[PDB]
Amino acid sequence: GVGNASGDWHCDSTWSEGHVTTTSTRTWVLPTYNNHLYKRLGESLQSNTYNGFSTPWGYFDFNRFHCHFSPRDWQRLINNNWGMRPKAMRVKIFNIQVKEVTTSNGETTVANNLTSTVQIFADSSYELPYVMDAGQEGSLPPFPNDVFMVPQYGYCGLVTGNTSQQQTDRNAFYCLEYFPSQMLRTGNNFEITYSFEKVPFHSMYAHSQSLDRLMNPLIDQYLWGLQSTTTGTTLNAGTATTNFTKLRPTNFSNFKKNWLPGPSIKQQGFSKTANQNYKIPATGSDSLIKYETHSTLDGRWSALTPGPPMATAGPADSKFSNSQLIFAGPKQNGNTATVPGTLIFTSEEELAATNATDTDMWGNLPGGDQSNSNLPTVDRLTALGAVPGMVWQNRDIYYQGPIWAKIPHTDGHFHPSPLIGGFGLKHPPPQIFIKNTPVPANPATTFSSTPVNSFITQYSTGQVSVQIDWEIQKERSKRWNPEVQFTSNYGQQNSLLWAPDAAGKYTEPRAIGTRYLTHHL
Amino acid sequence: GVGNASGDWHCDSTWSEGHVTTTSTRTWVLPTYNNHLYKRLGESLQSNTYNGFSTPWGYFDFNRFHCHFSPRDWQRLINNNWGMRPKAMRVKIFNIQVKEVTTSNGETTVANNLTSTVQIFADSSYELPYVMDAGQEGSLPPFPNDVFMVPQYGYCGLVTGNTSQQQTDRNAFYCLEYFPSQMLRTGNNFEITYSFEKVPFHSMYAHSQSLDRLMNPLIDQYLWGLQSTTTGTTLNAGTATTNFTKLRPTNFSNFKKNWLPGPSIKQQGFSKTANQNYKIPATGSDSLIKYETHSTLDGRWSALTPGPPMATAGPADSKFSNSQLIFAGPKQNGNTATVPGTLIFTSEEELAATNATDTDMWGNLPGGDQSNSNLPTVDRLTALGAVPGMVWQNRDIYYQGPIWAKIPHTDGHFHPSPLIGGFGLKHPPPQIFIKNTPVPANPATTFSSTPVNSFITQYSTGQVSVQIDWEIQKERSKRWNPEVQFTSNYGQQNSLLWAPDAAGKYTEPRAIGTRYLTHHL
Amino acid sequence: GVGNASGDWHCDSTWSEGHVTTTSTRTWVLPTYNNHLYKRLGESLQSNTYNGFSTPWGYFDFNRFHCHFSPRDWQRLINNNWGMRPKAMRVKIFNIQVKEVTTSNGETTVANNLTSTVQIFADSSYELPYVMDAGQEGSLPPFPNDVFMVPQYGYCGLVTGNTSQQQTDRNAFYCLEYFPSQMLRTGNNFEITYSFEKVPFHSMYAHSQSLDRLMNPLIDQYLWGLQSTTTGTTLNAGTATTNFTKLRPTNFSNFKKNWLPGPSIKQQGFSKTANQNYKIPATGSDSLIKYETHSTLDGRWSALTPGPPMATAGPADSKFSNSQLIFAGPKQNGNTATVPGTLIFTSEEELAATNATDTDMWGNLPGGDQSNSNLPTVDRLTALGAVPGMVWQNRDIYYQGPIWAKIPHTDGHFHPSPLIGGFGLKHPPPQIFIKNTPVPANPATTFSSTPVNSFITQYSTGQVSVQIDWEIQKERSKRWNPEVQFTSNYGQQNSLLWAPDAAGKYTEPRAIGTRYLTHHL
Ligand SMILES: [Mg+2]
Ligand SMILES: [Mg+2]
Ligand SMILES: [Mg+2]
Ligand SMILES: [Mg+2]
Ligand SMILES: [Mg+2]
Ligand SMILES: [Mg+2]
Repeated sequence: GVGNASGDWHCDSTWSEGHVTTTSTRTWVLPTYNNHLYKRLGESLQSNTYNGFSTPWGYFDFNRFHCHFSPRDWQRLINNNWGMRPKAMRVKIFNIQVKEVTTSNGETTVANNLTSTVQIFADSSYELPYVMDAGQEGSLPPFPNDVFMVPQYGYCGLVTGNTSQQQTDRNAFYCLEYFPSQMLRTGNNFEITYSFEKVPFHSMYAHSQSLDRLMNPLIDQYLWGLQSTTTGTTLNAGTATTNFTKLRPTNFSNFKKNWLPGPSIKQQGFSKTANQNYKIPATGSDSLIKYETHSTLDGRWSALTPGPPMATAGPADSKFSNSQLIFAGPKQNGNTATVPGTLIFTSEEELAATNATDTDMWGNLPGGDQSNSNLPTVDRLTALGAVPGMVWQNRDIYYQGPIWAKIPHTDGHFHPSPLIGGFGLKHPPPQIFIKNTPVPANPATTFSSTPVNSFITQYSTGQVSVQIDWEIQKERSKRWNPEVQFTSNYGQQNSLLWAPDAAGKYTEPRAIGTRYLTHHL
Repeated sequence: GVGNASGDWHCDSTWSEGHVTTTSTRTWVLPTYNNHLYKRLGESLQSNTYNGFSTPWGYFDFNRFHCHFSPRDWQRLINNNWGMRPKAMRVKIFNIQVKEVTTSNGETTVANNLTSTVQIFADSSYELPYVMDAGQEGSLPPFPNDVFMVPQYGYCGLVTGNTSQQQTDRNAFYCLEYFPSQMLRTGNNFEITYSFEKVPFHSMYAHSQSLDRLMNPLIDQYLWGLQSTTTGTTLNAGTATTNFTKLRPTNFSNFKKNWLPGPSIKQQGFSKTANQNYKIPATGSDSLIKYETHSTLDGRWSALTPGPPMATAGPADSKFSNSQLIFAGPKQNGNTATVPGTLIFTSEEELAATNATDTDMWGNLPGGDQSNSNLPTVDRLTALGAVPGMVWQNRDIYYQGPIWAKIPHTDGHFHPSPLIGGFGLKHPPPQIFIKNTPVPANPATTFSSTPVNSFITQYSTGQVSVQIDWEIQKERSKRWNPEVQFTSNYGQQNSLLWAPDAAGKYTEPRAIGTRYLTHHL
Repeated sequence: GVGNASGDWHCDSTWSEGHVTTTSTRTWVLPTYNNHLYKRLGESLQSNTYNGFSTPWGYFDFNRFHCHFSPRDWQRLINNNWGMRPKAMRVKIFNIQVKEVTTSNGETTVANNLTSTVQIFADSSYELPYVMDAGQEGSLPPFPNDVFMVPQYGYCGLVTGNTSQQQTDRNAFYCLEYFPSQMLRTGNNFEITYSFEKVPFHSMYAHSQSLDRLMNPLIDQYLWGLQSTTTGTTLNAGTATTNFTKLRPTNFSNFKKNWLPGPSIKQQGFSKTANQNYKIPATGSDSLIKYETHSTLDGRWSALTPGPPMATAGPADSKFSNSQLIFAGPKQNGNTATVPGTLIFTSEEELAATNATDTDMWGNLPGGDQSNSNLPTVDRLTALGAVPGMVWQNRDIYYQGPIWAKIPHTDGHFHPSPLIGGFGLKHPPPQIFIKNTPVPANPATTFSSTPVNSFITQYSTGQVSVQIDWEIQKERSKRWNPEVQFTSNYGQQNSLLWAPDAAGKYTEPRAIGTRYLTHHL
């Protein structure tokens, strides 16, 4: 009822053998969006052209690791386990409070509206465009004490061509009121359980072996290969002779191998040092999107980012590329920056053990056929798809990164591991929608068929609990020497990091991946 | 109670074999009508003369197809089925909220009145004048997100003569408080179930055969007929001779037939092009009602419209008549128009397969008896009632048209299919009345027998759910070639049709009938 | 629910054989602390340097005897029992009322917020820094009619060095939202039971025997000892001779004894008479902390106070030291005083029966080896730790003093009896935290990922009950003559002491220990 709480606060984590359960509770605030309306969106902006609808609904997003793990819990996870994956999820929305806002001569006053409801439903059949996996804001804040605003639900429709936002007969419009939903007054609560499909464990380890060094460095191969086609050390000089050799130690680059580095697409490398880059504007015919690796879908350019899993530059190197995820640093509050130091660069350098380098190339190959009179040019293999015998590691997941992505509803897909990182799921955690039910204001006393457009101003607030059961696999290495471990090593600090400062503001100072432990190939 | 919702939101449609259930929930707002009073209505206006009462009650109207079907659901229905009819209905009124309005120096303020009630009863015995089947506004809005105002209940009484509104001893007055009703506070809800009597399936198909072409075009008839009464090709010329002939192919117009086109009454045809019509004023002795086909009841004229089912002009033709239903187009907000393009014209052209044409005539017949010296005039059969051997198709139902009508309580009726379209029912879905119970304002401290006339200003709001079970009959044609199908074919549109626009306004762009599929005779 | 009390008032004490149960109910008021935030604390102040966090949480403190005993009950306890210890505890928090505060042009107005909650949890696993045992304010007021403010929870972190407040990687941050907590609306209550570990009985008696007088004063010892090394009464004079003697009566100071006075550390003695002390400033290089006995931890000075149990000066003597607990007298409202008469001095003079004197020394010992030509200096034993054969009594507990302390979580500890007095417990009564759940104010209608920082002003209030079962051991003395008893002996008083005065203010006029009864060694 009114004077009885419909749920309690729960924010712990229980570790067991092969399992860990996270529990997170936060307070949310839901305003009335679009003034209770559905607005048709759309704008012709060349490669940025889009169309769709903004809805009056809000939705819950739990798609970031820091929503579920405290920094210390993340450390417990990554320093001791080789793998992890989500198993189950339970969500609760309770302690609903609908507030009525009234304006007067001076300030505005808020009051409880005990009879008003909010509507809530989970799109458990995936009938609505899924947007919880687009690397966007709106997830539960990392800090348990923070109160967040429920994000407004909106979706994009089919864009035809690369110049007009105009919709065709294929474009769909989805009305969310057209779905069944629970109506909740201040005493009611909402709950939903979900199970994850079996997904592979994320690999929480860096490789301690290189793909091109899997042989016994003490033994020769029983395989032979061409060593040279002339005597000497000079090109186009010496005596022509087919010099063959048994492949033996210290000539590892020429050993016959069973496996190849995974697929790759060359990205453009930029320096964190301004004057080290070519001057390329943000807009115009020569905008940056042009000089950045990009895919073309229906004439529209889409920057390749982060792109396929590739080895990148170290997080502290002077260079970076679109293959690297960049987060706002602890002192970054705006939405633009000219100083890279205010941002947090992630890195996939551990991938150099099996994956090709993002700003380099997969390799080289002949530009033609050689002969005693023709030396072919050495062509660059800047892009290469799946070839039999290739192996690769997916990119890493981050503490402040996404957890899952919905695998697109298509006939074909190659290695459905979301490129921003995480778990590709056919049936991901369902989107949960919430909306403040409209309450008509004082009506006219004469009938009118015109739809009511006068409403009492309201907003709701409540709590949301999310519990995730995770399956983990402990590292079982036989390595003798100490491993690398994520450790607090900031030294002397005026204000303890990973903690609210003197003013009470909580910020995340660094990006934490999951690859400290190692594993051989 | 107060802090517990008395119902949930439900707006889906479940399709099965031979059945489809629609569920629709909307938010309503009920003001206090007539200031809690019953007012005797009446006005002497010649053929428009009327009398009756306006009541302080409101009522629920679910009598339009778009209240139950989304446009896509309507398409699923009409492209795949030959017939449909309502089977059952369930209505729920819940989440009642009574608001108290108070005025001050500045703006007015609204507040919840937790102890106030609303009264609700269904006229399940049909003791009150039925008005839910008069093609009037007040039904649930087509769009699930729209909030509507509950229409005020009023009824007409017996009009005597064609000049005075004066009532006679036969006139009835109905007091709705004189009925038992449920009283509901914020925690209470109201429910009612209803079953439809067996009614014929509406025919959702156009005929692919003509009534005058039901013969084998390759065979002669064994019947003979008079071919001419003279030799030659000129009238009143040649040699008198009774020329008889066996009725054979390519003389189909003279074949002996078993059936005739249905009854018909000639309507007047008007052009959508202004200068193509005769100038006829709206009022005066020469008003339009005079030149339009009209019936006369007790001296009062009543335009024949839509009138008996007849073949009309195509919806895009330059002409129309009173036989065609006209709806306001998507950009029509006013109540008058001089440009037909802002309106939506429906058509019954598919009826030309069995029904006579509305602006033409049923046929021709002799003005007298012919002889060797007298050629009778060719009289026109502009009106003709039921004749043995006639067959006809009823007019079509529309997405935005009415569903049922109450068959008048009379001794006789011919083919009780409502002329505006739909299902004629003896016992239609009952009218559900709702009213805000009056709450007396501060009384005098001295007794007075005078009826209280000071009330606290109030209004209520809540939700209403309507579920209809429909029986459908799938088309089972042996036709080889593709059928006509209702399809989204608007091409490129700045704003997707059948969807809210950029400002959030939802409008219906076209009228959708149910006759795309075909059936032979 | 709302109109039903969630608990009753209970403030009695039930005495039985070997047991007494105290029950105390008080009304509390909880404001919003830190504006719902966690603030990182810290300040470089040499030996006063500290760092930590203030939390938005409040907590309940029951750690003072006068919270549970009325003065008369304390008298019943101390005049009849030799020992007492806590056995069990039960706490209830009920009749929660959340108030919403609104400001206007004139005065501010308060209103009930029936849907708001408060969060409550007990740190039953001791995962949070324990601060209920630091001799600090915030406990239930001694007077049953007094309404108190719930103290704000804050904790100190590790201080490194003695000059900077800077935190290191070892510093911990604890988020209390990270714990599971009960959420309570106006109808809910919170309860918790606790059992005390077996602890020794506090000794509520003074010794009627001296440690150096445990022999039969009528009998000689069969042990001999050196009486002198010369003839006569003058030092360095007479005839050298080893004079031995059987140890007999009236030479008790030289009797061989089995036990020694307990450990001790010399404290500095100051006069209550200003001009009798040396002039030492509060701050500077020559501050008082310098001339007061102090321990040094990581370079920081910490005054030895109260320090190890030692015999002090009588409570009315002209001198005192840091070994004595000082409370504010009945007329002391400020936080500073120059007149000792406004303060209440406690005393541990009864400890002179077995413990060394605080401002004196444990004893004396030779500064070297003596001979016929060298008389060693008489060195002072100002500090001495545990030596085999030592015995001592702990300091006394007071009516207005602390009950328990948490024994530090360490590998080693010597005699874990808290120095301020009371019971040392490994698992003390758990800290109970309470906080007003934040209620977001009117939000923007456009989504923002920024954490909400606009809240409705609130505060809560309710009742708290605390019941403690105490185990007591009756004195069973064979003493013939009357014992000393704590008695009301204030004589004629304009306003009865231990009672509210004419203005209604309640104050405690004296400190009451527990040592009136006696016991032999
Ligand atoms: Mg987040
Ligand atoms: Mg698909
Ligand atoms: Mg409608
Ligand atoms: Mg009748
Ligand atoms: Mg106290
Ligand atoms: Mg410890």
